[PDB]
Amino acid sequence: IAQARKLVEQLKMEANIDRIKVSKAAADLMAYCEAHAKEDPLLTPVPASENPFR
Amino acid sequence: SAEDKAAVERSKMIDRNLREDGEKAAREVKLLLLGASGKCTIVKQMKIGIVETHFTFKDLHFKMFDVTAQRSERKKWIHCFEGVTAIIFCVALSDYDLNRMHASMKLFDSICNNKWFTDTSIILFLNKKDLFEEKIKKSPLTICYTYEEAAAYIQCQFEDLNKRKDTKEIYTHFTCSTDTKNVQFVFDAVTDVIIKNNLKDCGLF
Amino acid sequence: EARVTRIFLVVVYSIVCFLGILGNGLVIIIATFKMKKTVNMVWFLNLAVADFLFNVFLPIHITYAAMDYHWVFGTAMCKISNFLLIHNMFTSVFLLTIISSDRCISVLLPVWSQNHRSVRLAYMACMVIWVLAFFLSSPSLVFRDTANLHGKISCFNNFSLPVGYSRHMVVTVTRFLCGFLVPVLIITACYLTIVCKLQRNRLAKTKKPFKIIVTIIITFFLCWCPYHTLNLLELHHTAMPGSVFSLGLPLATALAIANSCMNPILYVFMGQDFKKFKVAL
Amino acid sequence: QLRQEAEQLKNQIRDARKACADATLSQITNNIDPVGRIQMRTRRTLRGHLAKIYAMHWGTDSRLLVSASQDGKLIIWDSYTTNKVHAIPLRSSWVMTCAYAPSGNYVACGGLDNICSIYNLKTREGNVRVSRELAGHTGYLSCCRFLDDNQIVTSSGDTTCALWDIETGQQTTTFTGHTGDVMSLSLAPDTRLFVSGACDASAKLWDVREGMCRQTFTGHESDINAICFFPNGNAFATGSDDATCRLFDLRADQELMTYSHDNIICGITSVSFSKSGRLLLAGYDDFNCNVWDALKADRAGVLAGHDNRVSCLGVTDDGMAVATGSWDSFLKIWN
Amino acid sequence: LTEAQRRGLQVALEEFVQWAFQETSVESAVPAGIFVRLEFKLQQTSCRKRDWKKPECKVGRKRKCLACIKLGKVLGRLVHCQETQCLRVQRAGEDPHSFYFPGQFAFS
Repeated sequence: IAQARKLVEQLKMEANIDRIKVSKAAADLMAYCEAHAKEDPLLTPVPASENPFR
Repeated sequence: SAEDKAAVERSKMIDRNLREDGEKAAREVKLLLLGASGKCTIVKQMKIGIVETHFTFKDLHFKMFDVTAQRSERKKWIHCFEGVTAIIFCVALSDYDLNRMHASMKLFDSICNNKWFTDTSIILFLNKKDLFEEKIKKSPLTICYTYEEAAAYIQCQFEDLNKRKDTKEIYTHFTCSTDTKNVQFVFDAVTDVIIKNNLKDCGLF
Repeated sequence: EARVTRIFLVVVYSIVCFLGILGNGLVIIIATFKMKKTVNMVWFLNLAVADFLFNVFLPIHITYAAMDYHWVFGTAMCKISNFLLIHNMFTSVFLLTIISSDRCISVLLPVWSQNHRSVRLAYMACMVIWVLAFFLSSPSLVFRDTANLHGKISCFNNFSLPVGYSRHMVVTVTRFLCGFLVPVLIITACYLTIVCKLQRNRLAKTKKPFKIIVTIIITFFLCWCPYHTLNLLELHHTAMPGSVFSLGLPLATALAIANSCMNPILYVFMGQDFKKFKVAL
Repeated sequence: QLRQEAEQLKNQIRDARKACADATLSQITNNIDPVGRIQMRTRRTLRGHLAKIYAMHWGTDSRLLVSASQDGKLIIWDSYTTNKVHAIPLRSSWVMTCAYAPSGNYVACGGLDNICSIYNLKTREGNVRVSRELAGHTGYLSCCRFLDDNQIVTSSGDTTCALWDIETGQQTTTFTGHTGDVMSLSLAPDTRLFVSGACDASAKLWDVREGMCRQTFTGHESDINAICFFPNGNAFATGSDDATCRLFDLRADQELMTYSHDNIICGITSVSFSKSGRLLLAGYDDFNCNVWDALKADRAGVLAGHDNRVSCLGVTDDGMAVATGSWDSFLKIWN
Repeated sequence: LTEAQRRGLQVALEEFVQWAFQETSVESAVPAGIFVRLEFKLQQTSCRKRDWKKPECKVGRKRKCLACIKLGKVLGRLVHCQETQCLRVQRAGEDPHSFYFPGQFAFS
């Protein structure tokens, strides 16, 4: 019964997490991607002059 | 080209060492021990994580990998044993009166039908023959499902679980008290497997 | 008609020539890059490169034959081209023999083959094979002299119009022996031993190795018997008539050069590497 | 009693999660510019392994990388010039994980021997020597990641994650909340939190210092194989054997978007993110890997250069290139 | 010999000027019954090609022509009045097997 009590306590502890709406998190990831979009060689191609793999 | 000369030379010597190590490793024959009897005390009692055992018979260096200590899911680490030359599966004839025999049959069927062992040979060891010799005299084989007929019937049922009869061959042996017959059987099986691999490499078939 | 046989035969000369050239190029390309490194890799690579050199030096003789045997390319060009052709063909024969012997040892002696097979040994065997072929092909570069004979200059073997001589008996005989007799005997013995081992304990299920062995032996004999026996028969050329030496000898050349193109079909293209390559394509 | 209360609390959690959702990532990112076709070529290949490659890890300087193979080799390559910087033999050839220290002074390995081996690279004599051996896990170590020169985090097949002090060699913290074999590990950029997915189709987030789980996600219907934190650190992507990969948010505590296609039936072995996280790299079992648009669930591209299944892949810290290893004994660098 | 060459010369003399020639004397002779390689000088006569049918005609060109003659063929017929043009046929031999150099019909 110890395992069941521990699982119940863990689930009760996890039930008390203050969450936020999906829209705000989506906006945060969108803003991060937009901000760091210009520093992604995979997304934006890099000229071969500065490319270490040439 | 002042600092790259030393870096390139290091790569060449490391590559040479890698080639030597690969050539040395390709000279070894590998066996994977399985069972439900899992420890395979019959083959681990010779005079010589997972357990690695080395032994030389007739100028052949056999490596044996025993995986009893791996009690987790089998499907998440069995794919690491693609390159094993053969699989030694141990099953006890004396466990028929203990479900245990059914578990052994299920394990053998799961191992033999695995996609990773399509062309991997399996050597089946029917251990504890001596105890089963008189254990049958007190309890019949009907509970699980002369010693000769019962042993042959168990062996043929174990061989029936195979589905890829054309891509692999199963070797069935009755474990004896002496250790001079199991070594010979294993050597013959691995010699046959080596012949198969050499013929496949040569491209004849 | 001017020459029906020559016109009919130069076509197949050219056809087998570029067929073998393309096959050797393909097998070299696949073996060098997209295949692992083993003893069989060394054997196949060296055989392929030898056959490729043979088939790239073949067109010179093909064009020489295409112009009614008129060696107009030079006065000493056949002193090297024929030597290189002989070296390549004898190297191919020696590697076929050593491949058959290696297969026989690997089948009959699994433990020894597992314990005593390394790339260094294969490289040493290849090097000594090339060295042995060089010594036997050395007389070729010293025994080509061009004669006119009222126009249509052609180069022959014997001498110019107590050294630098062979009596036509210590050269023709030895290339016959070491080029046909020992190789076919070794190959036949090895393959018959392999077949007996396979059939003794029913090792094989499909009849692929039997067909491969029988076709290898048949093609080797058919390709290397007529040319060698005609070269040996050249000693008593004053007794036999000139019709055979004028007709069968080009046919013997065609049969001999067919083997250099048929070897990749029988040896490498039946392996798993070619199956993987064709699956990827 | 206890079971009924647990079921009621789980139902309440599910209801709260459903009520907290007001929209989905698909509609919010409907008006964004599509990525298009991300076509990468193999700018560099490394061929020094004679067995299957099971693990790889990019260096902090994005110039040296490490690879683990079943032949018993841990090879450190110079990515720029294909130079083999180092080769470490392993006591056990069965290795399925490897880690590279952020300082670059140490390397890690582990496998079926349920022992984590830490080797010192920057030695006075220049020869790599074993610096630490950790043996406290019942099952095989599936993944290991470095935090610093002193602490490491490992996960094993006995449903247990551990935090090891390399100087002492003992288990400072233990996590035993998973009911299945943990298969992947990934740490937050600040090395304070880490998510781990197990074979019971659940991914749990753990605190390095506190030592207890806070959030658990059971979106997948199959055993999780790969996990990777988002570059932001408030989200992570999990790839499993159900031919689909999902993205979860710590703050949202639930699903955001899933990436799957009809033609994909094989499982997923490795998952990684780029610098901005706009596109995701997913290695599959169908002999090639895919690049997905993380914000639109669209296949941006396909990289197909491996003769066998892709086992591991990693993106450099500066995002200059990606490295993919496979069972065909070759590792390729795509850019 | 000379009779055969002269007989063959007259036949080819009708083709080769609207007039013909007739044999007057012999300058050179000779080598076997298959090829003679004879040469002689000719001169314009009174009778022409139409009258060349009968030798009995009324019979100043210093030609001194050379015309190799083959019997048995028509392979060799010198026309200039270079020497190399006859060496290709000035053999009178047999099957080329007689002039055999070991190695022509081979790559060895």
